[PDB]
Amino acid sequence: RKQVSDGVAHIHASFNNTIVTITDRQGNALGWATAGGSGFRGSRKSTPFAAQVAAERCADAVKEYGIKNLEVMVKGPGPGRESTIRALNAAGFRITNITDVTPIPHNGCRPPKKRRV
Amino acid sequence: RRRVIGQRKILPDPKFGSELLAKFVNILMVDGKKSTAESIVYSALETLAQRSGKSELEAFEVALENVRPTVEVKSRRVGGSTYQVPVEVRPVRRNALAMRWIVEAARKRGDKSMALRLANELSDAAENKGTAVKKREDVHRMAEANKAFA
Amino acid sequence: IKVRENEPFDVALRRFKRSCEKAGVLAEVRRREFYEKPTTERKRAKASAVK
RNA sequence: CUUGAGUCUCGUAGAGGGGGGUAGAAUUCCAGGUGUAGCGGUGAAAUGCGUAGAGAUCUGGAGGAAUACCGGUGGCGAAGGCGGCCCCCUGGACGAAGACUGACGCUCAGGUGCGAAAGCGUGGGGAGCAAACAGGAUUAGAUACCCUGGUAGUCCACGCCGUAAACGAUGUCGACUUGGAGGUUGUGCCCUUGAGGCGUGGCUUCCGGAGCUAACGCGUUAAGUCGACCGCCUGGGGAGUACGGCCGCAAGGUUAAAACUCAAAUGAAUUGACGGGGGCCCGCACAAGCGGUGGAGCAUGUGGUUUAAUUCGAUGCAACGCGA
Ligand SMILES: [Mg+2]
Ligand SMILES: [Mg+2]
Ligand SMILES: [Mg+2]
Ligand SMILES: [Mg+2]
Ligand SMILES: [Mg+2]
Ligand SMILES: [Mg+2]
Ligand SMILES: [Mg+2]
Ligand SMILES: [Mg+2]
Ligand SMILES: [Mg+2]
Repeated sequence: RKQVSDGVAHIHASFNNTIVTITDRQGNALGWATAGGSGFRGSRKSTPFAAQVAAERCADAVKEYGIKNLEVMVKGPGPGRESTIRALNAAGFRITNITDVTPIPHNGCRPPKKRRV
Repeated sequence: RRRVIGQRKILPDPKFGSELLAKFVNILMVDGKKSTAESIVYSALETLAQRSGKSELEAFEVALENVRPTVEVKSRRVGGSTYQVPVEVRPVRRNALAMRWIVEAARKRGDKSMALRLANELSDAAENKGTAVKKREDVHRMAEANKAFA
Repeated sequence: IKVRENEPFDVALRRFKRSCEKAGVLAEVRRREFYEKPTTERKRAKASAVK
């Protein structure tokens, strides 16, 4: 019941899952979505056409205000960097600026050895 | 394997003369006793009169409408495991496939006799009933219902 | 990476920044590092680029 | 005496070294705001974290490690190795007009010094990562690979240890010997009118001729043709082990056998077989369907079991309604 009018939307695009939260201008949570919470779980998610149905779920929780326009914050790789923005363009929302906020360091921390099969 | 020719031109119904109904009787046929097939379906096909009362002709196609799918699965030996990538179904098999469900499920109906056990199914087809109509959604719940892979 | 356009439309322009960073220098990190594995495979893949 | 070697001058490029600063991205953590039932992870899962409010998101703060892009088939160094920007102290390499010294050189057992990483001692530091260790999973088992955590350690100082597939598996120095394309850096010259064009030095890639080579291949940066000095090898196993010496805080290092045992151990290349290697193919091989077998009663054969005998044979696809 605040009517933020316009607020950026963060798209935490990951591999094992993807989640988009339609925060406000300053950066306050107004409504978040989630593939894991979008019916199918396990790992069936991930896929782009699976995240789209997730972020689209926001237009059902963050619609209580009246977002007439909004930007997009895509972070991290994975099947949900495009899908999300698309579903949002159809949901009825607008757009003000697309950008990738993926954490790309300068050889700072030393990543995990991991995987070796 | 690599062979690429054409389809087997089937002989039309023993009366209405229609390939659509032709392969229909064949799919229904058994033990090469094609005769019985005709005398078993050609009857129930017209017995619709008692079930309606008019030029029972399009009823067949209309009944198949409620049994015409447009999406199926297809496991693929990829990504180490086995995919499922569902895909639609061309017309060539749409009409065909349906006919199977209409018959291959009209036999387990357990009614008076195959001759009639089949007739009723047609009425249940357009009116949604029996596994015949079931198989549709029970199949659609995969394709278009799991596009995550499609 | 900074998009912005007048006349609402979901054209793209997005894959334009997708040529300098993006999912590349990302997966580059993802798993472990490299150390000797790179200085080597980086100097062998170079051989490839000849013909 | 001057061409070897060296000095002087003036330039050039460089992640060469030692010290001290400093910047930006990211991670983690602490605090607070928004917001709400998931997050994280895998092939799946589970451990784990979440309603004591996570994850996400945003604001502020603390701290440590490493410096995307440039980055290259690149550069510097004796080797090991050396990447952000800035300053201070410092080494070597190269070019050019030249000027100077005058064989002052090459190599070098012993000797001295430098040495990746791991490790060791004292004291600091500690974000991420991660031997050990602990859970979860996989599996016949799984003291592993995978997942959730995580200590030493990785970082700093100072001292020690001296090893590596410390590799070009190719000692240093010098002179000769067809060529082609390229990289990087200096210099001379050319309507320098230009990106530019022609030479002449340094270092360096790839192809390759003669020749060399057991072959692979090396080929002016030689494994070609020669000269000077040094290190080293003499069948495989036993064994870089034992013993002794020396070194070390300790790991352990260095030097280095015998007994006995085998008739080989080995190098490259060839033919093929195979690969849970790659490319391209065909077969009812699969996929698409039609009907079966597997259950049932009976037939038939076989292995069993039995029998005085249950005659002999046939036994993965190629054995069993087979010799019959
Ligand atoms: Mg681990
Ligand atoms: Mg050098
Ligand atoms: Mg060390
Ligand atoms: Mg220590
Ligand atoms: Mg050559
Ligand atoms: Mg060999
Ligand atoms: Mg055939
Ligand atoms: Mg089959
Ligand atoms: Mg079957």
